[PDB]
Amino acid sequence: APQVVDKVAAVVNNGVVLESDVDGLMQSVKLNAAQARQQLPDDATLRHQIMERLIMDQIILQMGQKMGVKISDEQLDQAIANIAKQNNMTLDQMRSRLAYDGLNYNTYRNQIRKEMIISEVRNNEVRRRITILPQEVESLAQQVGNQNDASTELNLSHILIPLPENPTSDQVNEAESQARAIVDQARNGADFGKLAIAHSADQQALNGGQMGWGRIQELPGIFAQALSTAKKGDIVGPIRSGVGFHILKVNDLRGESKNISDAAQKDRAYRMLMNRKFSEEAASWMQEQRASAYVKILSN
Amino acid sequence: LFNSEEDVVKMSPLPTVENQFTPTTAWSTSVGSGIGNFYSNLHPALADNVVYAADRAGLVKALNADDGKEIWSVSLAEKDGWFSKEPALLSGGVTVSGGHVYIGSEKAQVYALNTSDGTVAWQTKVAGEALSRPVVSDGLVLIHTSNGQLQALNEADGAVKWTVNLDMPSLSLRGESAPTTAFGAAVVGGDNGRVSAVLMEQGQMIWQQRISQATGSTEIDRLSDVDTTPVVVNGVVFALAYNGNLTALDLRSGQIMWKRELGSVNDFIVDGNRIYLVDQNDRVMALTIDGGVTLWTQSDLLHRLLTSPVLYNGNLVVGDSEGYLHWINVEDGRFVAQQKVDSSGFQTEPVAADGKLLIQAKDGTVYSITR
Amino acid sequence: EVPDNPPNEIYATAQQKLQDGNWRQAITQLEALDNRYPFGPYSQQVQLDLIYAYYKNADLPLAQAAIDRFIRLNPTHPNIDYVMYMRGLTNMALDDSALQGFFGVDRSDRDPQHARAAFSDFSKLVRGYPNSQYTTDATKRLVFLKDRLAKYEYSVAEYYTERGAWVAVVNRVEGMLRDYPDTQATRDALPLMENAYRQMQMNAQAEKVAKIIAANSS
Amino acid sequence: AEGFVVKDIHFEGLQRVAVGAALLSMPVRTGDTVNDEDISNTIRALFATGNFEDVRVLRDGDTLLVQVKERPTIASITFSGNKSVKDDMLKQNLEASGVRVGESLDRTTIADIEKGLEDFYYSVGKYSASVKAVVTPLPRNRVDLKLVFQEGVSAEIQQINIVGNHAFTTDELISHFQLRDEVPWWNVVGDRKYQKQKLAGDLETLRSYYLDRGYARFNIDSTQVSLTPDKKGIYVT
Repeated sequence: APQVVDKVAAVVNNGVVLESDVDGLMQSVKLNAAQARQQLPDDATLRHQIMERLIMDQIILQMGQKMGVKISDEQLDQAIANIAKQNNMTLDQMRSRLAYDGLNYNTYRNQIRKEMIISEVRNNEVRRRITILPQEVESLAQQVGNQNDASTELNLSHILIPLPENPTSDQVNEAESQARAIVDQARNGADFGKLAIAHSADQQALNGGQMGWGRIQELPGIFAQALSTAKKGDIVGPIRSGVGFHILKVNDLRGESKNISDAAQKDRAYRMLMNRKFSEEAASWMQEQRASAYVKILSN
Repeated sequence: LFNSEEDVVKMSPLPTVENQFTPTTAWSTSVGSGIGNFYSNLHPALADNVVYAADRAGLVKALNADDGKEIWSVSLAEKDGWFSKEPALLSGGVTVSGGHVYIGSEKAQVYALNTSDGTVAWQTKVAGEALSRPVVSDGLVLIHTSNGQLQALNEADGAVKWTVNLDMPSLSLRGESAPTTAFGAAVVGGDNGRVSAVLMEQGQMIWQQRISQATGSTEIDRLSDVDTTPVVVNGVVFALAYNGNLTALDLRSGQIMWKRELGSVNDFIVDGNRIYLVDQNDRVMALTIDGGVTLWTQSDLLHRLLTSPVLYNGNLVVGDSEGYLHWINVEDGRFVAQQKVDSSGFQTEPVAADGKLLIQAKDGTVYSITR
Repeated sequence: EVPDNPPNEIYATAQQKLQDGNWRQAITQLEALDNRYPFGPYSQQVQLDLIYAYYKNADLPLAQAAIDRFIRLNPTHPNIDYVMYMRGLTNMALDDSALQGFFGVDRSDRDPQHARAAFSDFSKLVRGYPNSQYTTDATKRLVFLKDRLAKYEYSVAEYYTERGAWVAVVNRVEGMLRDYPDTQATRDALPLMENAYRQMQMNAQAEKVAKIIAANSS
Repeated sequence: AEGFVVKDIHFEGLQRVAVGAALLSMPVRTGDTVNDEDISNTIRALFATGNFEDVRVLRDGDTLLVQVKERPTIASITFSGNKSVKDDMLKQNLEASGVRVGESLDRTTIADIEKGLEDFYYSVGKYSASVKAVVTPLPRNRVDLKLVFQEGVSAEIQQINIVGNHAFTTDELISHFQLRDEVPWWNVVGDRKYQKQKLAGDLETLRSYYLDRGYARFNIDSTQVSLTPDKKGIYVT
């Protein structure tokens, strides 16, 4: 007869996690996986992971409340808009939200608010534990500064179609045909990473054939000659060689007018180093706070 | 009242083993009163077929390695007896580089004696009691003082070149970390739980990573002293903290490569593709250089207060607080032999070099343990 | 030492002992019934009986603690006036001595702290619950306590009159007039104030006090 | 609507808290229009009152059934295993943290009290000591708190070193100290036990000793308290 409506799934310090919130995040991750179910095919492990997610969220929220961080509705305004691709946000966003979960308009904003609170506290503490030495940002940028001899640096990927030491004419023809087909498919908009994974015999095949940033003059002579007139996004044909056919792709390029004789580079090194240290400190803080708190799972 | 009724938590019994070989002591010479009941790093040293040893009182002896015959002996106590002929309180492990013998003292003194005769080549005053083994490299002597100062002294002149200040927690473990040299960079542990790399030219920090976990609030659970010597090989730095993690870091970047949940304050050996480590609970282990995967574990000596291991003749030799030396097969971890050497026990590191194995007992008796 | 019989049997035994007048065993039974079943049908009745037994057993500090606990836990209990009256009785009992009472010693010169506390408690009871059945006895005890406190001030003023500390005497009698104007002790003390004024040669104040005395000769 | 019309609200499990207080703690007063979020807010508020260990809300269609499990009340406090710290000092330490007979058991404070006691044992120098609490459920929603003490062997001061004293000698300076580096064989009334407060008083005594001789510039640059890895060899510098 009686129907269970809601219950406490876990107790976290003075707060609680409700089965309703657990179901809400269940639906959230199910929708996320609907796009690609390979992201989260697990069910029980996913449920426990979400349990831990809500536990950490409650810990962080209680800590932030203790400190006194607060957010106004004015900060909420706009902090959602200009994000949905071309959406007419703050009027059309609300109307579309009615069709998915917007039974009550406030729900969405109350969630957004909460999330911002947690972010602001996390960022505050995690960055407070970070320490950066200039010597470190200098060493990280020194490699690129030395490698910036070229006025333009190219991000490149490569694919190899192999040949034996003593190939036959038929083998050469087959390799050339395969390379030309791959080049045509790439120029037709096919994903270069998938093609490299499927066909490339190079060690970077499983990595999508990505070679990364490089100075053109430091590349193999054939690569330097072929790429002398290449630009971002270009697909270049096969290159014959005693060991097979080589295919090259240009992903991105960078450069500046400053005379490198490094020059306005340590800022980017600072960004990357800060990102890495933030990740490490966040992991260490997310587990320093889980150990130190009181948690009891009553999910039973 | 209760201090006598109070009982310790654990102590393993003596493992029962059969000796596959007969270990014997080639010779044994008394160097004085020894360190005694004071936790110190003072251990012998070997160089050019000579053995150098000392004790807390101040005695320093150079002995013939082949038979232990004394070559010369001096005392570093007060020359003029300014006050009761105060002991030198030698604590820094005896180091031998070039023609100099470097010894640290708990009176914030560092002595450099002459190999040929034992006269004091020079003496320097440091920022605090030198509890670490002096490390000689690039014409500099590195000293890690008790108050978290890493100082570099000129090998010849003896004057302090540069000083790096390291944080010191409220409560720490006795002893300090001896730095390691690699391509002009000194990697040293810290009592706060961080491994830091500095330059030798002027002492400019490079990077500083945290190795500990410190999953606790009270002081004891926050003890994370990196009192071991980091080992550098093929561009990766292996470090290990108390209650912390056995980590591998990038030499240039200081970035964690892999992590493990073992802790200790004794040194560990890194050879080939394996890491022979002694846990803080006196449990020998063997791991992989690639990762924390364990190959074997010997848990028969828990709470025996073992010393740091030494790889002698392909076998891992470890001392014990009761005065026993245990051999272990690296391949399997099985006890291969056991011997009762001394009665006062062992607390300091054994030494293995040039086919010779040396160990100094708590009473100061240096022992040459041959097969 | 108390068996673990069901709650009803324990309560019946405690009631029987209370009726018989054996305070110690009733107290033990009630303590067992209260610390075994902290929040039950017996809680309020057991607490009230414990207060009563502690009072009758001369365990006054325990009675005060129990009264405070009951007042704080049940601020609006219908029988709360009884608890206030019992607190007044306990404080008044702390202001008594049997050995001195036997010899007919007037204890108004001793520490008035407990008398002051009892006066405060009884005044609280009388003002809060004018229609309670303990209001008349509370008023009589308030009158007695006011007289006793005035007699204490009179004793201090008399001693300082003996010592020759005239300013202290004047201040003490002025305090008596401000605090206990209608007691007999103030009437007795008035001539002391006049004498203190006379000794310091302030004849105007002495004349004023003499006029006050004359207007209230009786 | 949604949650249907609430005709009546019934509470279950209430032992100490009056139904009036629980009703006052809920945000909904038979509003007749209750949604799921309102029920969630009601649960959150009820738990925020701090009187319940578990809360559950069920719907009969017309009736809102609030099932709550009140946090157990303390029945008795038991100390076992302690050989040095007396039960009296422990019991007063309990009341400071709210753990007292007749009161409720605040589970979230358990860790706190435990750590506090361990800290005390560390102040005296009894490192490796543990103080673990066991809560056993007694009927009628009660609990018994037993504090299992497992004290180790007290650490003993191995050394007291002063670095930088060129005018006086370490022996003379530490002779006036409360902490003892060593005890003569004839003296059997003192020991080498450690205490933080004694160390602070000792630093003050050293400062006074140096200031009474006219130095007027004596400064304690730092103080390091170390500990042997076996945790029975505390060191002072």
